[PDB]
Amino acid sequence: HGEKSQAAFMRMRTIHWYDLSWSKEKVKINETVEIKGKFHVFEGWPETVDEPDVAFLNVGMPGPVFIRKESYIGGQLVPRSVRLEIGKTYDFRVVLKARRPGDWHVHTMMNVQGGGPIIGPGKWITVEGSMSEFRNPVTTLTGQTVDLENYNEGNTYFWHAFWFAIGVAWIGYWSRRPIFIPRLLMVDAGRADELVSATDRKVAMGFLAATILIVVMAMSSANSKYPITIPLQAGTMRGMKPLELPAPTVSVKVEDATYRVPGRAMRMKLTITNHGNSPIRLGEFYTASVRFLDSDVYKDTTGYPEDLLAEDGLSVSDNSPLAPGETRTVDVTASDAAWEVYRLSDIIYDPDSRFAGLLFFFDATGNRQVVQIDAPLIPSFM
Amino acid sequence: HGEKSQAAFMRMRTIHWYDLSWSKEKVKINETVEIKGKFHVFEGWPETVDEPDVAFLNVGMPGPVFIRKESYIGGQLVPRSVRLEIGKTYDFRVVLKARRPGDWHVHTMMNVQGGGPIIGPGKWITVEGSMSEFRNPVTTLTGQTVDLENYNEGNTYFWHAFWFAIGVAWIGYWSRRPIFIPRLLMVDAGRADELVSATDRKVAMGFLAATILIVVMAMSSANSKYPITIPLQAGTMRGMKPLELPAPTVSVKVEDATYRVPGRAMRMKLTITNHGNSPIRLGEFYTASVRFLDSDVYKDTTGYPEDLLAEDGLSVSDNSPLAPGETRTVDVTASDAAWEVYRLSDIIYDPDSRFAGLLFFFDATGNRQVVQIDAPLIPSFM
Amino acid sequence: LLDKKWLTFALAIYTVFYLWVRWYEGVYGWSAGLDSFAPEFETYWMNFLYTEIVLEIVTASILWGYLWKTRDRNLAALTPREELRRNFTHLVWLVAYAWAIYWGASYFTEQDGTWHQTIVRDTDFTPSHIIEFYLSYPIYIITGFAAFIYAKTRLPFFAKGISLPYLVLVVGPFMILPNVLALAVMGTLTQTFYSFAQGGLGQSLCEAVDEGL
Ligand code: CUA
Ligand code: CUA
Ligand SMILES: [Cu+2]
Ligand SMILES: [Cu+2]
Ligand SMILES: [Zn+2]
Ligand SMILES: [Zn+2]
Ligand SMILES: [Zn+2]
Repeated sequence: HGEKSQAAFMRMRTIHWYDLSWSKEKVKINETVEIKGKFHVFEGWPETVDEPDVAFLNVGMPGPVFIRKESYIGGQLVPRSVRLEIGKTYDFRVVLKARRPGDWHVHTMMNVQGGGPIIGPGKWITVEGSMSEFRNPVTTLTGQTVDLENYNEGNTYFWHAFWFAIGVAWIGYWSRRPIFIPRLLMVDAGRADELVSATDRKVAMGFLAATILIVVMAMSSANSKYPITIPLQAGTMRGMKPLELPAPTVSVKVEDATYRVPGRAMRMKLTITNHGNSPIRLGEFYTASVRFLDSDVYKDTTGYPEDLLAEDGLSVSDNSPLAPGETRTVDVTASDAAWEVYRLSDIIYDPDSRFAGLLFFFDATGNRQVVQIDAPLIPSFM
Repeated sequence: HGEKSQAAFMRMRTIHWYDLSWSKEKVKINETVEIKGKFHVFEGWPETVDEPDVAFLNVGMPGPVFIRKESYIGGQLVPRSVRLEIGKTYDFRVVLKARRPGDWHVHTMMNVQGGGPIIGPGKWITVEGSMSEFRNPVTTLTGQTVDLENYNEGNTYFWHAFWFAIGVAWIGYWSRRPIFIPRLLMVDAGRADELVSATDRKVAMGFLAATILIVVMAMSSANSKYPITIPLQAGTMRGMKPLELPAPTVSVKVEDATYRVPGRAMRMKLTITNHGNSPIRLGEFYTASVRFLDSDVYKDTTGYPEDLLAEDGLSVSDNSPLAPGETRTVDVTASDAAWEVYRLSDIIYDPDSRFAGLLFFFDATGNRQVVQIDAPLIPSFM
Repeated sequence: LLDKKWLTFALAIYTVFYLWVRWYEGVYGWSAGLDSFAPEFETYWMNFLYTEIVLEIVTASILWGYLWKTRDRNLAALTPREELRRNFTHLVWLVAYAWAIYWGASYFTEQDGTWHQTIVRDTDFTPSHIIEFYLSYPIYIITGFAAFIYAKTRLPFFAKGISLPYLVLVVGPFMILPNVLALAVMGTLTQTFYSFAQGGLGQSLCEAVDEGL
């Protein structure tokens, strides 16, 4: 929710999410659900999106229907913003605790610095149970174990009510008397200054001194309990460990790529050329969270969101094994309602008709090669 | 035109252009001329020139005496801005169609983002024929083939005249009556409001309604014809393919480098040391578009602009073959009027007396090694 | 008698001069005016500069000098009959100003605008700079002053004063410079209008409105 309305080429050429997995589809309150995967920051990052020098690994949901217990880019826990580097692939892991009963479309998203929430695929997860069951316990370096759901709640309230009351008390003191039309006219013809006088100005400095007094008393009383406190921990984490990917064995070349307007399909003419040594076939074209597969070749088992998985969405003019050393040109068609439903079709309103995706190739014994393609994508109407 | 006046060191240490070639020196209206070559973004890019994160491959001419039909950096067509990367070398190719008869000094230039047009060498090309002969045909994805020279011209004109006339019509209507000194005085002593009244205010809303009406009618009439339209395509192209250069086999070291003030020559004391295995000689020093050659060693054939080519401009104290494994210190002098004509001599006014060039070495069978030098260049007056 | 085609001078004097200029650059824009480091620039274009600056200081000194001395000393008593003739000539000066501004602020300005798009500048002294800044602007400023002074020295109402809007109108250009407000004219018309109607209130102008017109 929130992708779809954002520019189709940003969605294509910004971050690619793959090897996504969700530990659970249905979950009880207080239970854990773990999201894993990889993302690539596209080498051809658009203009116009500040490079992800300060990015944040977020979660796309309707507020705290879950809470984020942990998050990890590379091996590292990531509660700050992190510097990601264009071109690199990373593995992430988000760990959610369930908090509100319902049906939630949970996404994994990146937050970028200068302009943009970069929203990955969303999967529906269901939380059963009562919100009154939810606990967020946390042990401090100070001994105590508290519940973050309610920690410091009453304190917060008290101080607010107390100070609010005093606010009222002060206006209340002055409003025993008549407030406007008499006081206004006294000021007018002739002098005011009959309107105020100690005992008024005693009360004035009563309040004034009492206020300063209570603040300092309260503060060094608050310092007395809670003598051990740190400042908010902040600051972008550099040195994110990227994934070391083997150099791919297939290389592809995109000669023209077109889409029908209106339509539900993108054609592209690829010259796939198989270096390395096992007969290779094309199994998937991933484009903007939308996955087009040739079921002749590959079948998702990870339960990828049903609306984004095009089971036999991908057709190759010739998808026989491509022998090692051999190179062929092939016409490929990615085709599925998702192309219209997730509005990739809206690329026609974009000021940069260029797409970008990942192709996944599979050899005989089922091990894979990931090449990335990008190219201009040109409309055809007639 | 427009180099010369720009800072001599900017010109030395910004972009190096070499292997320039021009397919023709004289050309008929509507004919093509193709510019090719290579450029290196200098590693020691000055301060003060924004790195070429957003640069544009332009052409240096007096307006559209030619039109740029095509431009290529690496393999890719480059109608947008492009991100070039410091240190790297690229090959470009501009393709020009002739449009205005005459003698044009065409340059190949870079347009950089934050301060600077980076102007390459300019070569004189002559166009013969009549401007009335020029055509710029283009076929749309919409069926129609149009001439860009005049496409939509009449339309533009109509709508401007029409609206312009209506503007006049409005002032016209009011100016049938006297305009200033009576209307001014009426306002003064006593009230105005005799000055205007329906039928005036009928015409007022006549115009007002007529205008909104014609705009919306016109718009959805313009939408009826031309139902297929895109937004301006824009946005910096990343991922420019740089050129894969073999590591050079010669390495040079610049110990002192001086120029006479005033003068036409720059001396430098190089320690050339020939790794790799064929007796090597020095054949050229390229500096700021100006190319200095040892004609005992190398001869331009590409027809490099005559004012920038110093045929035997370059003299080496000892330019015998430098044996492989051997290493020697040599005194080199680049000398030619071009040094004063293109104002490299104006380095004496620059806040950064450092030069930068390319040296070209040639072995016995005539294959070449390019090393780049830069160093401080110091004046000598006495 | 009344207001002559001494006006036709004012309109054609710029028109001819500036049309000669537009020809002159038209032929030497290309030829000399491209490469400033060629000696044909230091003759057809640089000499042009020195010539004009000198001619401007001179004509300015003569033109303002003239009028300030021929300032009408016995202004106190001169007829409404001429308080009109003069008011009209003043208006000719304003037409000359406005015309002069047109050329400077619209014509040669947006021309220089095109010139920048088509050649990278070799100097702060391009042809269109020699013409836009150091010919066009001084001219309309000189015209400006002339008018101002004429009014101050020739018409009561304007004498004993220094009109604000008019001063602002005339010196305003001195605080307009580029990289890397002239609406005052209104105030100054609403003035010159009143200036016209001292005896010339009558009217018309309140009489022959309440009748024919
Ligand atoms: Cu938000 Cu699915
Ligand atoms: Cu233009 Cu040399
Ligand atoms: Cu990617
Ligand atoms: Cu270089
Ligand atoms: Zn299931
Ligand atoms: Zn030649
Ligand atoms: Zn200018």
